[PDB]
Amino acid sequence: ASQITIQARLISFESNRQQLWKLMADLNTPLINELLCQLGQHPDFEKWQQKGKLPSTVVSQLCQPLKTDPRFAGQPSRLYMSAIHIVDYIYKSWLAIQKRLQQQLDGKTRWLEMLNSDAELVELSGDTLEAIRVKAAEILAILSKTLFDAYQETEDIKSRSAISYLLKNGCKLTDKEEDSEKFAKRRRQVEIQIQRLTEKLISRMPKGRDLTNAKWLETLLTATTTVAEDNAQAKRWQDILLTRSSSLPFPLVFETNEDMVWSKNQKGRLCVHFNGLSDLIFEVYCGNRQLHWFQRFLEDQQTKRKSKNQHSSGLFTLRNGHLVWLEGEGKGEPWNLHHLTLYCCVDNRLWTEEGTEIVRQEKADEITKFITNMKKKSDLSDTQQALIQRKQSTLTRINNSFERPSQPLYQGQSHILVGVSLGLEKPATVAVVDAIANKVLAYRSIKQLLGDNYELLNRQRRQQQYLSHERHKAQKNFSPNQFGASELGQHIDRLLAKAIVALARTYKAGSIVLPKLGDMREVVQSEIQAIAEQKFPGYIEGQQKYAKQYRVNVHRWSYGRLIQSIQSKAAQTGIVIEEGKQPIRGSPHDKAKELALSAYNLRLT
Amino acid sequence: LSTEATAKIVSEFGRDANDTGSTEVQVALLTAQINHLQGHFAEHKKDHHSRRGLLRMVSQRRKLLDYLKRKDVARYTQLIERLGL
Amino acid sequence: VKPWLFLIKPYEGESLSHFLGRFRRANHLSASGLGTLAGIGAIVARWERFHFNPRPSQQELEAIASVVEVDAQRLAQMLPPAGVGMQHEPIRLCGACYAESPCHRIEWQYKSVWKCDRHQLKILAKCPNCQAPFKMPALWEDGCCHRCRMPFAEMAKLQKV
RNA sequence: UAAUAGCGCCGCAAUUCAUGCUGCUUGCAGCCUCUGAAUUUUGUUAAAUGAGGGUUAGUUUGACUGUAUAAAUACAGUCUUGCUUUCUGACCCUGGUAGCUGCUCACCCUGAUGCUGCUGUCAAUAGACAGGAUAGGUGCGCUCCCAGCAAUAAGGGCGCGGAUG
Ligand SMILES: [Zn+2]
Ligand SMILES: [Zn+2]
Repeated sequence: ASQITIQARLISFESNRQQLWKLMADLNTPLINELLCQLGQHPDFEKWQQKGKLPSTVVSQLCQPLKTDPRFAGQPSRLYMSAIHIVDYIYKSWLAIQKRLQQQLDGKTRWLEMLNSDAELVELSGDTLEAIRVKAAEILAILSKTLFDAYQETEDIKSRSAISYLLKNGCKLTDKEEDSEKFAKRRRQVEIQIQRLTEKLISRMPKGRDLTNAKWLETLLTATTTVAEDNAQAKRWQDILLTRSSSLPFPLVFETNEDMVWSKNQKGRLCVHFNGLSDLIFEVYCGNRQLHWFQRFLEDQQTKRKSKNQHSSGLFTLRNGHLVWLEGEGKGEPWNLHHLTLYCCVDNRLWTEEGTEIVRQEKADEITKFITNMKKKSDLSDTQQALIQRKQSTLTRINNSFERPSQPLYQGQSHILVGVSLGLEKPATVAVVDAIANKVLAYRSIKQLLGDNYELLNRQRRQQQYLSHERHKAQKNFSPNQFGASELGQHIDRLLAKAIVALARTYKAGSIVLPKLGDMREVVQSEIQAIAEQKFPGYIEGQQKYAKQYRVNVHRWSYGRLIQSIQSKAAQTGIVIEEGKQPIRGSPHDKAKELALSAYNLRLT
Repeated sequence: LSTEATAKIVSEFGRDANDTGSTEVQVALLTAQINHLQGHFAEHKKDHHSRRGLLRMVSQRRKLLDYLKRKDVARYTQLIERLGL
Repeated sequence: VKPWLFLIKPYEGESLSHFLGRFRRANHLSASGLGTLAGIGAIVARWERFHFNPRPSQQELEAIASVVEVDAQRLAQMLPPAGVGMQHEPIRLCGACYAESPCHRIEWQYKSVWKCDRHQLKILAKCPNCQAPFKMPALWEDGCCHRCRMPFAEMAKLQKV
């Protein structure tokens, strides 16, 4: 999995774009809105929320009677498919971030029940804490998942108290019979995490997009002309009147690569037309850096044509493509203001012939497993047999190789690992360490990786404060000049990713190790709240202003973006990314060294 | 709101010679401003700095109407009929 | 001998704010001091101005009960009963009921109360002689308007019937 | 006249190290010459930072083939398209005319993450004219400090009218 998106503007006539804008902003986005609303009020909805899997076909079932509707009719089939796919993905996400949140809440409740002090454990067990300690050592002799299973499995007060004592230290036997206030703060922190997860689980339903803003305009008339009767209704009117009038239709996900048919203009320019809309021809305006992808698209489609469809589109360097509208600055009709943009998702691994072989092996394994899975059932539907036929068709067609560039992949020395330490102040720090002999081959810092570019790092912090102030000075004036250094941060993290992967290449690394951070901006919020609740007992504003800057620094600390960028570059290059635990205490260099060493140690089994 | 308009609306919602600030007059002023602003909001859909003002005027008029309703329902009804709210 | 405080017996229908103010003035305490003694922090200083954004909890009232030595149910009997809406501002007073007993009634702060049921008088929201809004009930060192020094019991004959 | 003091950032030093340099003694010895790392430690006659607003389908970072090259990388050949961003420059400006509309002010006091702060000329009014990014303070900025204003933070005071459930 090394999917990356390239983009290109699409240029055509004013009418060719009026057709698309009318056909999406007026018929496709309303279809997505109605599909979302219907998905919400479906009777099985609360069942889906219990799982993370919305059923495979439900969204299409609510769409089949919707295609013939008076206000949703007059669309290509592969665009009803776009709407179905968008809504299905929205609710495939929304049922996976609420199921895992519920799992976290359940686990945190179990841990809150787990947590007892030394005195509390003594009074519950009815024995001296020394017996608790001895039995806890005994049970540690007989990871944490096993202990939680043991606790949830037994009903004895003594054994369960032993589990509690063990997991209080984290499968450790610490004999420092002190710091009861520390336990009080820890229990307070766990309770705050419980409260925050509960506050999260009451989430808004997927909104959808209202381009017409009919509700806004109607509510303005209701609020001005009439008078509300209670506060709870005037508040709803106010909330509606302040909502954001979105003005961009949903994209068009074309999950089939061939739905975009490519051609060469009489001027040599590349051109696209999509399945269902062939009278609409769009001319590709890319940049030369992205030219080879589009030329590969045209060459691959022509190569499939010239073999009488003996070649499997499915090894195409194109996987799918969104067809979005950007936002333009100025005035005029929307088709003349917003720039149509094609976002093609390409499997970079397929560019080389050698990587194409890897992709071929992956697909030929997964799809023959699919064939075996369908061959056990005896239902033998007709379209099910059509699917079975297509699977063997892809099997047969996959062994016909297109002519692609050749690069002998990347032979990686398994010993030499790369450990990356992230931090609030040192965004990254890399240690190239050989595992056979623990001596680090090399160290680099945030000034070494950003060489000649290190000035950016300071300029990121110098102005992200400045912009943070400028926004504040413009909000009170209600000017739209709210700017932020998100692009600068993204550029800096991309530079770091390139530097780290280049360093791994130079020393012939066999892996890259990144820490598993977990919920990092939440644990610090909980800890700061717990500390401020004693530092400020009854003053909530004081509990908030306490460690404000530290918390906002954590929240804007983009560990996830940096990890994703490094993962993208390593996958593009072939470095096998692993994971480890960042040591809690230590210098960044030692942190990275021990991180990579631990990753190597755990990998061995 | 223009001074001439305020004087005219005070006189035309007047209860006597000197009643500026009577709940009827305050509701009349707020209603006049909101009625002028609704067209501006039909046209300029980006002027949020006026959106906050509109919300404030709506809430002020709502409070005034509730107060006058609790005090004197008769005056409340005749007022809400005069303004057609 | 046993640890003690200048205990005050609560009135009938007195406010939590006014009762805490009388408790403080009879103990020469401060809102921060009373909160620290009770163990709930500056929450007390909030209650003196009726900001019950997070309704006074059972724990936050048991902790007070430990200090002022008044039963927790008797404490809840000066907050509005569950579901009843009160206005934290303006502070309202009936002159006759103050002349009868020098306290501030929580029932005066209800959204639904405009008349004294045992006096048939429209209760006062501001001083009837100088139009000065009344302070927080806990801040009533004595029964007089701060700006005009008019006794609270006097205002009974200025407030309308 | 004032910007004291604090905080952050750069540099300049000084020290100790190596991820450096040297040496083979190949993991040890020294050294701080470069490169860096960690402190503290000053703001030099200065080093480096540097935040008033804008303007290019801008340039470069590109693909394939072959050679040397293990490879990077270089060279040679063929092709080239304008996407979205980050800098560095250069240049322009410090806006006008119309409308529609929001907020804030009886009058005080304190004073906010409040506003303002450039050069010259004419005034020395409160404003024009020319210029102009060096633009109050410290090497550079701040929500910090100075100066003026402060109704448009918040709080308190407080006059007369209307309302006063
Ligand atoms: Zn009474
Ligand atoms: Zn008075």
